[PDB]
Amino acid sequence: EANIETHGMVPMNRLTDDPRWLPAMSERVTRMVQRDRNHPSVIIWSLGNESGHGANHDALYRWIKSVDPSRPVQYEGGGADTTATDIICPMYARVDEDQPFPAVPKWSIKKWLSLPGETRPLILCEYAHAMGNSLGGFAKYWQAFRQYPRLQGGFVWDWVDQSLIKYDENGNPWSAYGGDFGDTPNDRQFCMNGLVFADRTPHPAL
Amino acid sequence: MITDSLAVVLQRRDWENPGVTQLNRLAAHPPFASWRNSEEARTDRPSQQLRSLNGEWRFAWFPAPEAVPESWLECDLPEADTVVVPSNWQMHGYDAPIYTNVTYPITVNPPFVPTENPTGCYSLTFNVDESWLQEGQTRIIFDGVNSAFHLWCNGRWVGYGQDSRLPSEFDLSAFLRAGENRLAVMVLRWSDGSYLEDQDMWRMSGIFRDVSLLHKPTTQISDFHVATRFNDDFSRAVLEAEVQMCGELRDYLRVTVSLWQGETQVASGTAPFGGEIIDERGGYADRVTLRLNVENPKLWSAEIPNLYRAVVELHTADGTLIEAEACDVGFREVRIENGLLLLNGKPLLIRGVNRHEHHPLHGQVMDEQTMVQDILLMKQNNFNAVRCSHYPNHPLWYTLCDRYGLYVVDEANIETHGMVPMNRLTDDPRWLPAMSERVTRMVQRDRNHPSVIIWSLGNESGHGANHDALYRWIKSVDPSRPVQYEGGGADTTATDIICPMYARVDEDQPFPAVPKWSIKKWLSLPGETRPLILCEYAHAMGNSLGGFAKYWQAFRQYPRLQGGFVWDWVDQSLIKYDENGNPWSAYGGDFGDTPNDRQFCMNGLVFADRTPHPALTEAKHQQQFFQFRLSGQTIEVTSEYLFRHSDNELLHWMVALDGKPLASGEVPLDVAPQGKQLIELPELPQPESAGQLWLTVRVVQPNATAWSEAGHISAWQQWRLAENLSVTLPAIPHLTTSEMDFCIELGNKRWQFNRQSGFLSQMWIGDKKQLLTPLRDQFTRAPLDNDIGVSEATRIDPNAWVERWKAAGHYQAEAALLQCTADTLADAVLITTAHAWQHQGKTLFISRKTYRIDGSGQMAITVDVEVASDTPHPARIGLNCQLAQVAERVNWLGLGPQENYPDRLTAACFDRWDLPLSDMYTPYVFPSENGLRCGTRELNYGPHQWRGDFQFNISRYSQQQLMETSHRHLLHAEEGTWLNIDGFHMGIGGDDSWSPSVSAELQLSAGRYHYQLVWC
Amino acid sequence: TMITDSLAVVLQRRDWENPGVTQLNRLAAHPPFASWRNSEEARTDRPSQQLRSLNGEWRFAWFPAPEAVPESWLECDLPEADTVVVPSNWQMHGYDAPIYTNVTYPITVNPPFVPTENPTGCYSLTFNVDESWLQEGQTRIIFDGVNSAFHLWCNGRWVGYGQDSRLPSEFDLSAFLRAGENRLAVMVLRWSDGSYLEDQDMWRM
Ligand SMILES: [Mg+2]
Ligand SMILES: [Mg+2]
Ligand SMILES: [Mg+2]
Ligand SMILES: [Mg+2]
Ligand code: NA
Ligand code: NA
Ligand code: NA
Ligand code: NA
Repeated sequence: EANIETHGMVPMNRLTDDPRWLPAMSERVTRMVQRDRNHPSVIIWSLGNESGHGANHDALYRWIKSVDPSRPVQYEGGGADTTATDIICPMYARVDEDQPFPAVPKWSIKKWLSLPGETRPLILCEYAHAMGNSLGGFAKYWQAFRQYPRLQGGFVWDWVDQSLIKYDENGNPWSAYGGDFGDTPNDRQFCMNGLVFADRTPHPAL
Repeated sequence: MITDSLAVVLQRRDWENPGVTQLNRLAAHPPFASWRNSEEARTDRPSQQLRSLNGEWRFAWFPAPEAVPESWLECDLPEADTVVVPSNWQMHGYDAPIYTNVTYPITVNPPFVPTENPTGCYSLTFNVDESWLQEGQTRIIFDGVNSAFHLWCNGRWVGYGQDSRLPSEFDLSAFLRAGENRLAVMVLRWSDGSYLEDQDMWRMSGIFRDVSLLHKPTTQISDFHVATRFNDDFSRAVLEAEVQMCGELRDYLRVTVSLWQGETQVASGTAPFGGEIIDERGGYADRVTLRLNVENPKLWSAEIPNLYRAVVELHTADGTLIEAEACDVGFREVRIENGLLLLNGKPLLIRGVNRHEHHPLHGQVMDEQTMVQDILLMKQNNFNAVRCSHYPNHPLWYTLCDRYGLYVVDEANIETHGMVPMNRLTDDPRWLPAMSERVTRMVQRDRNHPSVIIWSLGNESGHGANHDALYRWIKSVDPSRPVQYEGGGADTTATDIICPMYARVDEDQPFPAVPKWSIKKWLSLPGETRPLILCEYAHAMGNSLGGFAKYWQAFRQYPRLQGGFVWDWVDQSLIKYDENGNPWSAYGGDFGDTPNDRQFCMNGLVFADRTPHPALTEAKHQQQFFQFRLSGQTIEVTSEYLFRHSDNELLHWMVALDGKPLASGEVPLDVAPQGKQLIELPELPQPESAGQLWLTVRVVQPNATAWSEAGHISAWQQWRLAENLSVTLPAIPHLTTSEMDFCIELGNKRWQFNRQSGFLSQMWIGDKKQLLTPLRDQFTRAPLDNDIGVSEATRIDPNAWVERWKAAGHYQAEAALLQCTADTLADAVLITTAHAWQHQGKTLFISRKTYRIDGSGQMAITVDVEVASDTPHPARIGLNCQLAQVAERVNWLGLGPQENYPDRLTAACFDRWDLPLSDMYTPYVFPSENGLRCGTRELNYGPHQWRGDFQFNISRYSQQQLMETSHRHLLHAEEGTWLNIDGFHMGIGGDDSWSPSVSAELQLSAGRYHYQLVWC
Repeated sequence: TMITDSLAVVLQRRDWENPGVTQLNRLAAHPPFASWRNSEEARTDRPSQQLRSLNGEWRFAWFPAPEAVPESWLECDLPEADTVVVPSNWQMHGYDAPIYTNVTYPITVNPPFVPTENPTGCYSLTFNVDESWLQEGQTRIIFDGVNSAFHLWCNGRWVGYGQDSRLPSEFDLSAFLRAGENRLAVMVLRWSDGSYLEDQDMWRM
């Protein structure tokens, strides 16, 4: 994945639809492709994460397809099925229930496969958010994956908790999350979504 | 202060860095004027907020940027001169302009440029009103600077900027003071951007476009796009207006968009700011989209350029106007459907031409008067489209094309022709930012102009991944126009249109990696579905445009061949002055310029001062919008117009025996677009006198238009009607023979045949001689530019026609007499001669002639010529003599009135023509063979008459002098008048000027030739 | 030549608040290279003597803003600089707090400007170069990752600038190095215009 994410813009594509930011985005994509194109383990290029959909994304998708046609390109931006992706790659789309949001609906993956004119494979870039005591309904995803040929799986969110170690007055270490360092406005325990603890001890959901 | 100094500013060498293409430059936008009154914006009055800085500036030239003294930043140098801006400093003698075609004018080592980098220092001292500095924002706009510059205001460094053909704008609000202000501009001739500006043109520099100051309010319109959508039959249209604002959002702000058709408002819309939901994060708060419904809109096209006026008002809820902008709106839809380029649902036929911005006196500075003259001439010669040759043009050009009706191809300023392998930069991701700037800024500037129908990604830069990226970017941002690009074989993935350069009609050109198929074959290659429009064809170098009619036959026959753009409109010649002060036209190398490409800068259909070449009439004839068919005695007229009825058209017809007119008439034209009208001629006369009858028709526009005067002839055609072969029939000339001459008398005429040479050496009328040079065979012509055909000045070609002719010895062949015999018939004298032209013992041609002098004084000449099959086919077969007389007028019965060649005679008409002797010479800047008239049955010079079926030219310059003289101003008239009469003449070619291009059937490849001439 | 290497000149053009300038004097990207002078060593992937790791002990000093850095840092190590291990995040040594934010940017949103209170980390390393390296060929320094933008000095001379935090930045040091002892100075800025493209849901260090 290229190092591009503009989640905090309003709208999300304010920078990625602006030609003045095209040089910086292009550097971030082209330098990654130049560095990593010889590795056999790399099977898919990704254009970034949560930056809306802008013309810069279409330009960089076409650039990658021109320079390295041996790997498909994916991108979850404005709706996960735009012209800048070879793979429908929704984030947290549910198995059977639709989530109609304006301009970027999250269809159920089964329904998504058969929308008129849609022929691409579907691989979820993020699913089964593993926050704390979680991963309920995982078996439904995997039943769906095995039943449908064009549902080719997904990537769980995510591997390891992002907790940091602090020490008490006795010097006993303890795991800290957002806000425990006095940090400017924070998002508390949402930094811990892992299947394993920060020291790589498994959670039960694993 | 230390960081504003030259030592610091120049240290980073921003002009040798592809990563830095500008510093502190504002975003691109459509043209703004910042009207504070809605009526003024609607009527397009001059705005008081837009102030022109054009005028007198101070200028100083330096050999390198390091040579500039630090005092220039605070006060004007004593040695600075005063010059007019805009201008190129090469047109003032500070350093030489350079004409190079492909090879870069500097050593190829990107991104570095030579240390000897000529530098132009411009300074202007001006005054600013206090109201401008009290509120709002003041920006300076440089429409064009070649090729990179640094900007200082009042001694403080402002910004940098690179691209030479697009505007650069900088915010001056924090730098200006009340009263007197000084700007300092340091302009560099070479930069890393020069590597992307390798176009085939004169290389100049300076502030060559307008400079202005614009004042805007703090809360302002920053951008607006207009888009039009239609229903199936174009009865309903929706005008899509998206407006963007800068400043502070307030709830009381509103945007009004009103559409005006001349004087009446046809639609209007008002809304507060805040767009539709875009994504998970919401929508644009600082944008508003206005939708306007238009009933039965008038559609824009080149034939009928209907325009609306759109006014965008930023105002408060109470009704107080803050700022207004405006643009011309044309309702038209361009799309490719099923392999055809359609405009408003109809397939286009492109009658285009490539046009550089060039003025012989001011170089590359463009003005409104020259642009208007160019547009008028193009429309008067049946062109309906123009290709901006390899860079964006002056902003007024698109407005004029909108108003007068021309389709425009807008090209980004990218050309890397001089790289090896030509895509070295365009396949490199490090150059992607600079190319992207050059494309995206042009699209942002020009996307609202209805005349722009196609985007182009540049010219001759190979094919790289950067091209694919930018193609996709344009398709994403502006899907209303197709994108084309020729580089890398003309049919790559970065083009919607197959756009080859100089592809031939029927002959393939198989180059290894980028073959040039014939266009007909190209259309049907497996898997190919796109339309084909040639971006360059029919190279118009000098005496050229042979074979043009073949291109236009192909265009009309094949639906997916939708036309092309001729190369090119105007010669790129510059004016120099001799020691007497007489101006003359100069081309490459005439300024001492570093390696140059000589006369290849002159490929125009018109001279640099906009005087037409003869090829322009051939172009006008082949491109005409009415086509004619004759099936006795009915003329069928077919309109090639797509949208307009023939309401300003009158058909004149005439029948002549020699002209000598016999009958004529007038019929109004009433034909629908792509329709047909049958015109029944009245009973045509049937004279019993011998001769060929000719029917000529012409379409005349009786009413003046915005681009033409009353009586303009737009189309014509001619046919042969009926022939009556002459079946009728007509003192004894005295022959005196001496060992040196055969001499014949008849009354007061005498002919002298030199027995040693075997040629007619002298003719007498009374006691006055008629010849300065004997009458002899001629097999050569002064080589045309197509004959020389050597693109680069250093790349010699042994396959060029002139090289083959030289190597075979055609220009040095010596005539050897084989026979010279005289006999006295019952009523005539018969002279028989034979000659052989030989080169190092090889016989090239053999000529056998009979001269028959009868009792009526006429000399009948019969010529039979044999050409060796292994020699290159000769340029001409004919006769040549220098006449003693110099007469004032030339009168002939044949094709005319203009110069025409066997390759280029479809526009000439058979009639009786009379012209001054000066009109019989076409003054091409590089002298060559010129002024031929084909299909001639009779020629009248002063006392003489020649009759037969021949081609002739007649002038004061011999073929040898034209061959040996490199500039037209160095030609000197000879003592008498040179006459060439040819039985046969080779074609001129013109598909390109760097390879042989004369089709096989216009070559003199027959083994034997015969022609007959009567001299009375 | 010295005036243009100074902090005043180098920092005057605020390259970290400019989306048009993402690097200065940075070399082209390429797949990983080791420059083996023996084919067997390359085949068996032995350590190469031409690739030298500078990881270890560096001198570090924290500043609240880039303007607060004294000009003496460019020629000699500051008395108040500590010794830290590299690679490392300076938030894991107590110099300033790490910030965890999911969506909302950690700075005020106004692309491309960043706050004037821009925490700055000054790294310096004193090292030695073999004469054979400086006799021929080309010597480059490779920064696998720097968060989030930095200016580079070698022996008091300004070398270059780089932004993207997750990809390597390489600079040619052939013209800047001398025989024997050499000093590198790296000024690392926490926020830059590139931070606007790095709004991932993770700890900001
Ligand atoms: Mg530059
Ligand atoms: Mg070229
Ligand atoms: Mg920057
Ligand atoms: Mg996110
Ligand atoms: Na499956
Ligand atoms: Na999270
Ligand atoms: Na056609
Ligand atoms: Na040319």
